Amino acid sequence: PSRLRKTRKLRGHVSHGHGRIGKHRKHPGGRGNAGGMHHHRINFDKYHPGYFGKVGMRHYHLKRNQSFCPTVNLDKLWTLVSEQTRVNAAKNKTGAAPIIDVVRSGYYKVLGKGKLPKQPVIVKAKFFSRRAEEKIKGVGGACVLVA
Amino acid sequence: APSRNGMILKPHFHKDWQRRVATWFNQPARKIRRRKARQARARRIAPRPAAGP
Amino acid sequence: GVDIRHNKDRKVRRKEPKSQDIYLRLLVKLYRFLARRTNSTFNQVVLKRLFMSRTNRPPLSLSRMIRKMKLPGRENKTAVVVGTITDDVRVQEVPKLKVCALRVTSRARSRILRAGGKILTFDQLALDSPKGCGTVLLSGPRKGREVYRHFGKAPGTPHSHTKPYVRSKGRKFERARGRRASRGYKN
Amino acid sequence: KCYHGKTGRVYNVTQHAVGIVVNKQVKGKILAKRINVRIEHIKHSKSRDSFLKRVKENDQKKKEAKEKGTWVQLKRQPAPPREAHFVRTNGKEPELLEPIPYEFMA
Amino acid sequence: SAHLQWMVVRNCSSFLIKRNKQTYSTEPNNLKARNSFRYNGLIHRKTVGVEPAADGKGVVVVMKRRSGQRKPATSYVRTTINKNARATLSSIRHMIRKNKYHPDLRMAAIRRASAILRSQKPVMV
Amino acid sequence: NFAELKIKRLRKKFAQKMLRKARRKLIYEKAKHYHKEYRQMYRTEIRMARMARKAGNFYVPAEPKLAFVIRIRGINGVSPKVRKVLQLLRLRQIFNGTFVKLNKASINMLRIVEPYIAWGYPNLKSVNELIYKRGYGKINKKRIALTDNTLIARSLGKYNIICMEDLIHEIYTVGKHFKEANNFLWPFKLSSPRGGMKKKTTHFVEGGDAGNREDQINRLIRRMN
Amino acid sequence: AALRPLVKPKIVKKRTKKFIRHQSDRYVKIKRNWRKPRGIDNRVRRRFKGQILMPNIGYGSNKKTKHMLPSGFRKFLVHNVKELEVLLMCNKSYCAEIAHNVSSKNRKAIVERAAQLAIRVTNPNARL
RNA sequence: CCGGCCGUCGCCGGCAGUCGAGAGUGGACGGGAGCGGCGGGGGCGGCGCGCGCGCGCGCCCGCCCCCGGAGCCCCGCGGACGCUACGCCGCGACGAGUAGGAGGGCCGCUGCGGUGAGCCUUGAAGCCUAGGGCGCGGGCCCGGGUGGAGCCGCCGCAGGUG
RNA sequence: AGGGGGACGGCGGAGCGAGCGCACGGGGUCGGCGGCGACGUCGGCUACCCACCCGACCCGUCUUGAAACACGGACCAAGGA
Repeated sequence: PSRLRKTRKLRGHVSHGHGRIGKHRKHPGGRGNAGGMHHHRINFDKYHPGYFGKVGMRHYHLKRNQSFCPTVNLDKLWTLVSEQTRVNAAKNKTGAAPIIDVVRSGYYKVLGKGKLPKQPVIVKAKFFSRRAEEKIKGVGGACVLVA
Repeated sequence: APSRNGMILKPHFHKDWQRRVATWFNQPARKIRRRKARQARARRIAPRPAAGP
Repeated sequence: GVDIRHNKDRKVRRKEPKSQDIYLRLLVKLYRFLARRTNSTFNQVVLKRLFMSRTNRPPLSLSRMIRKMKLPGRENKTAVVVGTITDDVRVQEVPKLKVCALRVTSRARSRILRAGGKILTFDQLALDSPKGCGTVLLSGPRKGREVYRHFGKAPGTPHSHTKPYVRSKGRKFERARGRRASRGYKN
Repeated sequence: KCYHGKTGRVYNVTQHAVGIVVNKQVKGKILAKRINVRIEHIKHSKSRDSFLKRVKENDQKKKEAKEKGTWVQLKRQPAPPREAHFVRTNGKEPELLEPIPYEFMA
Repeated sequence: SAHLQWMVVRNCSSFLIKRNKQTYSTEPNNLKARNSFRYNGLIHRKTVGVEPAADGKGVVVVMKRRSGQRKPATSYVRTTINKNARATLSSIRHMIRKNKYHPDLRMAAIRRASAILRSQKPVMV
Repeated sequence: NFAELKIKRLRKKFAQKMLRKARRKLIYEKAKHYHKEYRQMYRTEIRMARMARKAGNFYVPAEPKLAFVIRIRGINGVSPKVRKVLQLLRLRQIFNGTFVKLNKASINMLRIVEPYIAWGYPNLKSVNELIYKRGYGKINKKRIALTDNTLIARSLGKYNIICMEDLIHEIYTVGKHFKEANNFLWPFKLSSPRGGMKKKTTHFVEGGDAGNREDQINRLIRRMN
Repeated sequence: AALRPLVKPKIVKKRTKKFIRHQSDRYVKIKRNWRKPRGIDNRVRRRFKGQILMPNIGYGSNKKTKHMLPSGFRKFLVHNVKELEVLLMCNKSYCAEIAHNVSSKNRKAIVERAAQLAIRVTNPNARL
């Protein structure tokens, strides 16, 4: 609404702010984010620690599909199957361990973070990580790859 | 003429960018039109499957 | 005319502050009476929080609640939250306890009732006990939101560790100069 | 030369030069700055040492109050106004004192 | 409940009228109109209204009944009263005091009924 | 039953009557003792004066412990040192007067605010009139009027200061609780003097009116009330 | 002796002798309505002595008698009978003011029924 | 400086009808059972007596009144104008202001969704007005004429709004 | 410690035995005091119309500085950011 703004209340006073000495001129100090190297040096280099220059390895075409490897930590691994499957530690047609197909659930690379339950499991994925498998094999599970 | 951020944006052709679209008030009318066209042709070729092949 | 200075006359910690929907407003109309007429500093603090804005009442994550209620000496006590309780998937162990919070998410409510605890709304709590009687009080972390990594010493100073505002994270965005002594200077 | 005379805590000790934390005055904030100084420019400051001595006497006096049961006054009541005392004048009647007439010594 | 359906209708203009720095409400089942809580007939389960009898003699006193759910068609019971002023006021004071209906309205009811009777009995004042 | 709770209520009420009578007895007796105290300590100085002068030597008193300080110059344009020193003495607007413990620290504190004050040695009548007539306590940061006595009793109970006469007694005979008993009193708000203020922007010894007087505050308070 | 108020206390206004606008008298493209002059040369804002006063919140009237008509009531504005009852019980400090827009055929009924209610009317006989 | 008044700020302010100007748990029995207390003053110093054992009066003692009322003449079953809790009340301290910031306007203009069994040819809007009054102000209400068909209050909503 | 004379907790190892008043220089005034005029005179800090006499530069804006011998402003309506 515009029945609440500042101006619809700052109507009487001679200028809506913007003082009377340095008046609200059109564009004092260049259009847009100009300067940068000449008189807004202070701001541009104490609020953006670097804006000028470049860093190498130009890469001429990055189809962002040869690097689509989303991940999931162990401490979030056990939430891909229902709670019921896990309910069975040794019971109701559940032997040593079930299998979780992380690619089937959408995640490729299984990272490692946090503390995983003491219950043997099988993980299927494309990419493991050193801790992500040291913990998995310490628990009593096993790791399996795909394409 | 900044104070905190450094983000720059496209919409400025000094000869106007106004002269391009605002009209999307079609949207409901266009939905009605396309839906009615599907009703029509699905009636015209009756027994053949809706989505065709 | 006295020589006092006036710039600190009015305390900005407002008294009857933003209170806009009738359920919370009515809770305030209830605990105001308790705050007036009961020496229980617990009610003072609870009412003082029923005013705060949501960015000042972050959601109490249930894993935090578990690992802060497990601590010794805190058995069979109602744990009270002024914010809200969002369940965690970092925790597998079914809960064990009894809460009292404004709003509780559906998943967390399912799991608490499965655990066999209870859910207490502030009216239930007040009628249960007119004051803090064996009640632990918590709060979700309030330095949690993102903008805190933006705040602080302005980045580009010699030893900030703050997050600037850039529109991606690519290699070409801010990492040019003032970042690597191969390009003029480093922070 | 900004730190010539200031005095502050010491926090690092190298071979033959110590670090020092001192308060530098700048525009209206006051900074707690840290520096290195070869030990030939520093020296102790009795300011704290006198306080430590009077601490020792305070604690000894407290112990002695424990022993005698009497609560003496602990340190540093500030300087009070003069007491009412008798000035004996046996010896003469006071000297008459009177202004010196002007004279010129160029 | 009695406070929920008060926080909902307190400034949502329903019978409310505000002008010349005053508030009044025109709902039936209401004693002295001004105050907008403890002085509704809609929001409370224990409400007593005092009306001038439509036939120009005595008052009519209506009470909400707890009997039956909130079905407005039959939840307000009406009792005519046509007596001398003193006996009429004694009867209303009875009906409230001895019933524990809503003690905090005894005198508001009494004053309104007496004002009704004054309004009715013909006079040059 | 009801007669018995009536008995207990009458017991409780008589308890307050009991207590109040004991209180008033104590107040009256302590006031009499303070009368005798002031008379003795006055006559003692006269006696010492006579005895020294007869001995043929000179008697010098102990120059006082208590002074009374009034601000006389305005609020506009003051220097910063004197600004904060007046803030510390907690005399702020024009024509405010407070009591002051005398010692080496306070003397030099008053010397740097030299021309803004008129200060001297109050006499016990000049303390009695001040506290009785324009003494307002400072309870809960909410100045109030010293009508009853329970106000003083409650706000100074820990120091055994329960009556008006005892409260004046510390201030005139500065005791080991004077600092709190005198933070208790609001600044005295004196009215502009009657008569005149012979030139006010000049030290007293210059024929003006500022600085040490040692007697004349006794004159000035009778007027500035 | 027609109608009396509940209490008729002496009212002491400071002055509502209308405030006028600085130079509402020289020209006529300026009207008497007040407007605080935000200027840098302006005598009235600058508060020179002997100048048109400004309004300051001190000039208010003590809240025990706001709107207290000098005849001894508070005003109130009425349209018809259904909105005249709302003053039955509270009829000793509030006088009806039938509005500019009623018509005779209803205004006579309003006045006559008010007289039954014993509520003094700020507008007794107006049209005929 | 003393007082009256408005407002702002403070009071963790008081109020679900102010258990203080230190006014001071209770519920039962048992035994043993009160010349009213709860063995703190020559403390000489927050805080220890003198209508005490005089309010009808309590299961046959209408009725532990369970309000034909505890006579709590410092009465939360229990409402005074009270409690439009965004309300009402009590105490104290202060009030300068361009640039600028903010809060509040039952201040204002036009249009919309609601709501006044609203007003209106027995006369709407506007216009004028040495007529009556309100508000500190923004402005508002009422009388008189003049005119000929429309307009306004309240909650929300929107703006090419002063 | 006894108990005569005596410091008495104690509230019983003694002191209520039951009201009325002044009051009151007592927690912000009341009279349980009276006088004059009323059908062409009374009332109207409002409430504005005219006239008087004691006391007081023309606004808006730059400016360190405005009444300025600095600049815009004849007057009214409507539009106007």
